[PDB]
Amino acid sequence: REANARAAVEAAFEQRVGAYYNLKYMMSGDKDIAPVNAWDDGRFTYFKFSANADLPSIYFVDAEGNESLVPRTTVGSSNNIIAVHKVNPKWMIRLGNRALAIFNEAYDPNGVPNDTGTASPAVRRVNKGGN
Amino acid sequence: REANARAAVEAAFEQRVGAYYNLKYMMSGDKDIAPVNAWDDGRFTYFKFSANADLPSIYFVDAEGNESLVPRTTVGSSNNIIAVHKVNPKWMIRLGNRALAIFNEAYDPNGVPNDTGTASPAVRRVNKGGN
Amino acid sequence: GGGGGELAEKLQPMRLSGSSAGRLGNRDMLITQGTQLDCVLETRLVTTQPGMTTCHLTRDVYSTSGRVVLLDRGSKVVGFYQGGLRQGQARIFVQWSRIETPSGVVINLDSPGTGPLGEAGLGGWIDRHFWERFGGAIMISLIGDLGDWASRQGSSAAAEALRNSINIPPTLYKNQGERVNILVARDLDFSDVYSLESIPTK
Amino acid sequence: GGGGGELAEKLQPMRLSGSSAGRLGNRDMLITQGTQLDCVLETRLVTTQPGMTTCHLTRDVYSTSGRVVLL
Amino acid sequence: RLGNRDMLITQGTQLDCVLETRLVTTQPGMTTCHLTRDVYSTSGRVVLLDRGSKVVGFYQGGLRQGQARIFVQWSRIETPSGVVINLDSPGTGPLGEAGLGGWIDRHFWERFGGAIMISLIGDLGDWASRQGSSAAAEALRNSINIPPTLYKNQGERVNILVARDLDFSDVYSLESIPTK
Amino acid sequence: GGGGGELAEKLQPMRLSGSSAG
Amino acid sequence: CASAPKPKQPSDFNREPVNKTVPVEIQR
Amino acid sequence: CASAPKPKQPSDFNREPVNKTVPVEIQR
Repeated sequence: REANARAAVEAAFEQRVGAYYNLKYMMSGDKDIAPVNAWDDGRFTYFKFSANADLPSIYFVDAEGNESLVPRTTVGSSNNIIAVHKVNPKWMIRLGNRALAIFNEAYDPNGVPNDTGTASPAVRRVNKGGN
Repeated sequence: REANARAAVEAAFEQRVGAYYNLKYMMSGDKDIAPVNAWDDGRFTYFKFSANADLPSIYFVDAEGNESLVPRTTVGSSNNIIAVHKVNPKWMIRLGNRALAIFNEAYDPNGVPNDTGTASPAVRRVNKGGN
Repeated sequence: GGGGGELAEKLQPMRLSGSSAGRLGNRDMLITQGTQLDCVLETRLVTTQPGMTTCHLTRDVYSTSGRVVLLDRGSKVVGFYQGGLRQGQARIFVQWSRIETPSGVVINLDSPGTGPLGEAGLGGWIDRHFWERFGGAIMISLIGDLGDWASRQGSSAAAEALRNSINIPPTLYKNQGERVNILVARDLDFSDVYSLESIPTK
Repeated sequence: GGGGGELAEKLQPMRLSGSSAGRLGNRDMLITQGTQLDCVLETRLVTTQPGMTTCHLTRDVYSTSGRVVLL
Repeated sequence: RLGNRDMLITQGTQLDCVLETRLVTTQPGMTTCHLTRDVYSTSGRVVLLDRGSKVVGFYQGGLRQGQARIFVQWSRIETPSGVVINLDSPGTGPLGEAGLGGWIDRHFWERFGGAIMISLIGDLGDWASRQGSSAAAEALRNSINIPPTLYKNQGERVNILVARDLDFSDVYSLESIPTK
Repeated sequence: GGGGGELAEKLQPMRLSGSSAG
Repeated sequence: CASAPKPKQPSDFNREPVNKTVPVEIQR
Repeated sequence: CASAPKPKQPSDFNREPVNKTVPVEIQR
């Protein structure tokens, strides 16, 4: 039964239905460390890099221009996509002494609420501990 | 059965089919430490040296001109080929106080993705540990 | 006889035991000592307080045979530093402790962190605190001289200040996003977490 | 012989034990070392006296798999 | 008498390798070099260490005043075919002189600038006070003892002088080739 | 061997025990 | 009188779209 | 006032192809 539940959870995670994609991204700076694609699904932002490119470090830029760390996960079949756990108007990409700025030109302040506790709208996170 | 699997893996590694080769390489500098041949297969870069030549040290050159270490493996029947695990537009070769620059004149930023986890497109790396 | 003490003790032999060559077990599931792991520094590093660093691998790391990707790119490495710098030092010792693969593989490499070209320790811009070390003495001396001049125009504290603040260790600043290497100090074995299988042709 | 004291003690080997790779158990219920938690400082901090600080997370913290909000 | 001189590398053999890492002796660390040439047996008939073999070593302790060479111990060599032997041998220069040496930073300013600056400001203040019509020793005593730092560039040639007998009897064997 | 005293003591691991949520 | 240098600020002149083509992960 | 010397930079004048002949490892 628990294997059935786990299979249902994996299927719900994979199905990925009802997702809107934002592709309005600009970049300025050192184009040699640039991604080949950037987009977001309303919850996470994805930067895709080519096979021959080094994976850089990506930073969160606030309104005043200060950089801060943001958590990332590496996804994709060949680990070529960096997924950051935030949607932000401006991003900073650094590798060594080269910098590149990424601008979200269709930034939605509202976003979509996370009512389920998971990255998918098809899985609840439920309180097992009770107590 | 496991001997059969190992034989299949070795055969798949050796078969080396569907590979494109880039031979557009230039060099400038101290030609006495130069390789006799340089090429890449889209994943690794190979420098071949003659029998009477000392094997030099090979360095990775970035856009700003800074050198950095790159892993290498020595291949070939007589250990005459240095294979570096990266494809890069510019390389630096140093032996003692002699330097030679190698230029990839057909650099492909995209490359070919590594979807299998191995150096060959005919072998998967699969997660044994489970957990 | 036991005489000739000095000459007899300079003639004591040094006998070093020989070594026998062995062979590595599986070179497809192995990363050996002296392998260079190229990673990009995530955190900004300031050596005032002991702390933990973090970097991500920029490239895939292959096996010693060069055929299997053992550490994927984007793997997260966690390390730490401590102890600060001493006068005349411009590099801090960083130990990288653990690496996490994006697919969930964890191995405890306790290895030294280096620069982009393998020089030991991380180095950046050094703040030597010149003013905090000499300003008290300079100010005390200048006010003493000014007071002496004013007293003359009617017609040691500096050593104490310097003795207390002369020994302030320097501080290292390293920017975020800088390239670093991890030089593997021990053999890493991946036999328990990976296996290879041939792909059916076409 | 036990001579050559200085040279023989600079030639003492340093043998470091190897390591074996393991695997994380459940990456949906896990936050691993080196994860960055971004929080906003509530209290004003003055280091005259030892004291306690307090901050609030500004963002959701996901699992290492990046699929479950754990904090 | 030596046992098998075809599977043997004896003490005093010179291994010529090229330095991979750049060496800076501020912190203790590990070095790495690759053999530039094949290493034969004492009989001179079998290649025991192939070229491109990777050697791993380490240094520690830093330099003292007046020293221009650091002691490096090479610990292990890995053959491209997978042979591993623990040679714990001293690293030398290209001509066998003990230790690795490069460019030396003696930190002249960090050692004497405090004293020079203190003395000059003292003299300037005295001059200004006169024109109306020891701290230097304390500064020098604290910063005089700063050990020098050695810098060695990457790609430099070095030797490993084998300090013990290396036996390869367990990993290699010889066979005659059928003629034609 | 027990040599390399300074480098071997700077390479001693720091292993911090994990925590479980209650 | 001396402060830690800042990391390089990218130039804001050559501003161009990141996506020349639609990613295939979007299934388009 | 003194800094560590850099390694020699190769001259960029005598730029010539590395491959005079096709390698045999390429089977050509």
